[PDB]
Amino acid sequence: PAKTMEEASKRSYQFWDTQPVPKLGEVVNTHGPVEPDKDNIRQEPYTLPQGFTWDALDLGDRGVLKELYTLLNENYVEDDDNMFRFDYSPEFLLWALRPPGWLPQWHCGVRVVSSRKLVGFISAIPANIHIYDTEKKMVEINFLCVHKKLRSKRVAPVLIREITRRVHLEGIFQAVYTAGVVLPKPVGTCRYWHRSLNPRKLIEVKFSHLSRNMTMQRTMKLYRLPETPKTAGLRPMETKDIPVVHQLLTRYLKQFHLTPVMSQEEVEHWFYPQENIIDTFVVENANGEVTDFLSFYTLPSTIMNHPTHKSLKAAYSFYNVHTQTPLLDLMSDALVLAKMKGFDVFNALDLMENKTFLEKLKFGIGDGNLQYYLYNWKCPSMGAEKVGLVLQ
Amino acid sequence: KSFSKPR
Ligand SMILES: CCCCCCCCCCCCCC(=O)SCCNC(=O)CCNC(=O)[C@H](O)C(C)(C)COP(=O)(O)OP(=O)(O)OC[C@H]1O[C@@H](n2cnc3c(N)ncnc32)[C@H](O)[C@@H]1OP(=O)(O)O
Repeated sequence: PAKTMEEASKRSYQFWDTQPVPKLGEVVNTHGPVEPDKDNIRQEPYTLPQGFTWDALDLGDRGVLKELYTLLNENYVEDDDNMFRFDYSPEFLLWALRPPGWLPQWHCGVRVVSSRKLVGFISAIPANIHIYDTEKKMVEINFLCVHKKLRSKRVAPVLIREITRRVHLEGIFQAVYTAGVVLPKPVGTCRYWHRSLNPRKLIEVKFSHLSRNMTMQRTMKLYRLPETPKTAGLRPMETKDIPVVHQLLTRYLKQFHLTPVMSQEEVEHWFYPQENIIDTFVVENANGEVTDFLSFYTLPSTIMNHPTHKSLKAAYSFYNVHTQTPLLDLMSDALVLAKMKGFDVFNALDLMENKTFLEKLKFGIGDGNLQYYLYNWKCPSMGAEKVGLVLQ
Repeated sequence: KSFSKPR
């Protein structure tokens, strides 16, 4: 895997060269499908290596959900230095994998035939995507995971082909997805930034480090936050707010070039607060009108090989819409709220208008890129500030 | 999806 854009051009993509995506060296000045929709689709599942079988995971079965939780907890994405691993919770996985329109065959597992052990996964969920001047029904691909003992055995290309086949069967021919690695061909490159909330714990676990000309006492004072948010009328989102949150979001996202197009049911699903999964706060002004909202989702990570600190509680910026409160004030209150809720760090990407507040609110740039990709869609690349899509 | 540390 290549993490850098120039080091990826020294690479050969035996699998991705067979796929309908632009070549990494290609420069795109067209808008449309790489290849036409297929009007006949392979009916049989692709072949897995001997001893492994497909299994669609019913995540409404608590035991199966727990098997997925364990597969990801032990084998999903780690940082560069193998010190931290994502720790998606079971109830978070239910939120991310059963939005409106979810399909059981799109929760695509791989099991050992003998032991029944879950050793592979990939998922699709449906999403209407606005890309420049086109609105397309697509899927979002997420949670591609291969057990560590199954790695480097061409199992991931099979998972990609098999979910592609199952999506094609439902009449969808484009997808969107993100990754930390460079593949053919990013439609946009974003960067994670981090805002320390408990700088002490973060330095002790070597998530962060003390700056050269700074001390620990200075570091704690630098990152100190108000006890309570300052925006008048800020409160948790309630059911009565679902229409206005939908309206605010739809209007706000028109300015970007890669965005979701959410129904009101999708807005309920993605924003209605659920403890330890998703937080949404609206601004209800002195007239009783909701004029802004902030949101962030809960995604802890496992701290590997540490005798005392086992987990890092992280908040991830989701969608933040401002029409009367300045964005800078909204995000300051998000940090205060995340601090109040026990989070250790607040992460945000440099997409949408986030660059207007990252430096001012004392975020530090991260070392990991997040590349955005479209499958079977040719369009010009865009800068981070035009990406208006956040995936879990 | 991509695990980032402060650079
Ligand atoms: C119309 C509908 C379309 C739907 C499909 C749209 C496309 C969806 C695409 C998937 C969206 C995923 C979005 C997310 O969930 S991003 C999260 C990915 N998951 C992880 O990083 C978890 C930890 N790692 C693992 O579990 C394994 O290392 C994985 C599974 C990542 C690779 O397993 P393994 O280490 O055993 O690799 P291999 O030997 O089997 O195969 C190597 C081939 O696969 C290419 N590869 C490696 N990593 C990725 C990657 N992250 N996306 C796409 N391709 C990847 C690799 O460059 C090579 O291709 P090429 O270099 O030869 O070309």
